[PDB]
Amino acid sequence: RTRKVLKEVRVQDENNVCFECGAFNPQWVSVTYGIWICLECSGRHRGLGVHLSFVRSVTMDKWKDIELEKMKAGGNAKFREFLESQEDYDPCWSLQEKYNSRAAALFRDKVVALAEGREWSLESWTPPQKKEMRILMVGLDAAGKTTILYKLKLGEIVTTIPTIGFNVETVEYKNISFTVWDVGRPLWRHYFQNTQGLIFVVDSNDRERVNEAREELMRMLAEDELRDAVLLVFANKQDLPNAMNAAEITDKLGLHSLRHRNWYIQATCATSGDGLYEGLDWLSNQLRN
Amino acid sequence: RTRKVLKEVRVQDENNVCFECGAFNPQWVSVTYGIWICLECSGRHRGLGVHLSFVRSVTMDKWKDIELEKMKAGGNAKFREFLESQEDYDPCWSLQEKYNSRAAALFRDKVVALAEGREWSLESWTPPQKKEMRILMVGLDAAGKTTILYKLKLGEIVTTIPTIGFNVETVEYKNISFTVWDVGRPLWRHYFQNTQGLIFVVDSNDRERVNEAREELMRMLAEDELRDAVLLVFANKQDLPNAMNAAEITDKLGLHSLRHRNWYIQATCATSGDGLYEGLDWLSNQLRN
Ligand SMILES: Nc1nc2c(ncn2[C@@H]2O[C@H](COP(=O)(O)OP(=O)(O)O)[C@@H](O)[C@H]2O)c(=O)[nH]1
Ligand SMILES: Nc1nc2c(ncn2[C@@H]2O[C@H](COP(=O)(O)OP(=O)(O)O)[C@@H](O)[C@H]2O)c(=O)[nH]1
Ligand SMILES: [Zn+2]
Ligand SMILES: [Zn+2]
Repeated sequence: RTRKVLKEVRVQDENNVCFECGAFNPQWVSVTYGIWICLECSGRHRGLGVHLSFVRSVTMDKWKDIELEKMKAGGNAKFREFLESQEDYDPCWSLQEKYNSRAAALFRDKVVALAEGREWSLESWTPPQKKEMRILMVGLDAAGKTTILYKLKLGEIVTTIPTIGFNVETVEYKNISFTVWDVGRPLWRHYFQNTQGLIFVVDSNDRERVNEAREELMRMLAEDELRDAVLLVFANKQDLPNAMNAAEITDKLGLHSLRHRNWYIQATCATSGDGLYEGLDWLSNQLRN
Repeated sequence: RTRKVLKEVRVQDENNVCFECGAFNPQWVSVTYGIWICLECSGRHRGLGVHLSFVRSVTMDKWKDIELEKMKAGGNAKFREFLESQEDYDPCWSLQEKYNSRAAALFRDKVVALAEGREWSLESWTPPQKKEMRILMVGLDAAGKTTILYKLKLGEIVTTIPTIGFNVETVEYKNISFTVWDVGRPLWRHYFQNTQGLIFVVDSNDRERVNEAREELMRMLAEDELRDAVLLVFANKQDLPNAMNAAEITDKLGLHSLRHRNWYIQATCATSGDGLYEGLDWLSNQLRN
């Protein structure tokens, strides 16, 4: 019964790709929403709690008829389209707050109702809660941000395209969220709301584009929602022979002209990881205040 | 305080490698035993329970002096050497039973005692509990077992060398454990104890070594601890043009001569995954009995 049913269900909606990360052919599910997730995302999902997400294996696990009925009632496109048609919806939600949301609680109930063969009413929940926060890691392309993100070893790197041209790489651990994108525009503001820290990555060896990076950092610091954000500058690629030193970059970026902002420049090499943890400890400590 | 201390501690013991999988430079720990684990293993470890394993990030997390004192008291080689000097020790333990063990409960307590600056007495625990079981996946080298193991998408593939020459690849989900090694000898018996199912993978296109595979399968079926194990034969690489059909392999292996044993031959292609789930469903259903 199970196999025939699951094989039939994955052919429907956008069930052939992971609901969270887009990874092809997910062999895991969250019965709770009838959604299909990859093995990596299934791990993140187990952490949410059995009440919030009931994770099962498509390969081998104990199945109940109600659980298969829930899979039929749910769906990847269904949950996506439902969430998108909600007041409380945030496309910048971290996994933790996406599942703590009222829009999630409603679909949980719709899935439960339709699996029981009941008619469901949208007309007939207090979400739980420093608090949920973002660490924005931006700079020009080729600065070494993906390298830094990977080196952190804090989790799975999730690529998202919320809009055309806009490529977002994101990592999550508990309430901390590291968001990465290239600079050099209105959807960015949504990410700024929770931003407590701004990491500006500069290629210390790219002498040509140093003024472009300075223009972009100033454009960022001019943002109203970023006012109280702590700034960490990673003067990266210090390993290179003709690279500018941290004292040179501090000048070329005009960091000493900044007032009413905790800032710190850190000379790093992202490929070796030298300076990455020292720069991060500073930020982590500033964020503790 | 935290950083200086952790940097100092990883230089000690075999802390530069993951305690479970051997992956280089682990950026996660289990404070509970003062052990260093990779991000993938940290996920498996979180699942064990906060009482059994308290998982923290070396990159960024909330640290207490006692937690750092626990890291000092514990260690990768310390926990390994302690476990190895115990009566209840099993090198074939699944993560779940390794941490449910009395030898684990004792080291938890030694770590707690020494971190508190107390003297510890080895002289001064009921482990919890179908039950814990193994699915043995063997065959000749190049049969396509690593391919099958990976395709299952049931978890992290963990390579272990319990003895010289003996290479073991293992995957775990809840109580089910998939153990893989090449055939073609006395440490094998330890793995047989929990074995409920035996998967014999044969390269359907290797006409030269088909009799070698038959000799090895019969050698296996002659094992006393494997008597009641259900046998699934994967006649793999059926995609190849000059491959032998399942009816040909059933004969060449002498499967119809077998009595008092549930057996099933499944024609598969591991690279595409065709037949892998159908063959597994049969086993999973037989194991339900
Ligand atoms: N020499 C050197 N190369 C680096 C460093 N960091 C990144 N790279 C290289 O810079 C390029 C851009 O890295 P990437 O992380 O993809 O930059 P991103 O576009 O900001 O994400 C890749 O070739 C990197 O390996 C570094 O610290 N030193
Ligand atoms: N054509 C084909 N090649 C396969 C199949 N399964 C495995 N292979 C290839 O067989 C070789 C051995 O695979 P591997 O899983 O490492 O075999 P193992 O030594 O039993 O672990 C690799 O080149 C595989 O990609 C299959 O079903 N069809
Ligand atoms: Zn995923
Ligand atoms: Zn590991």
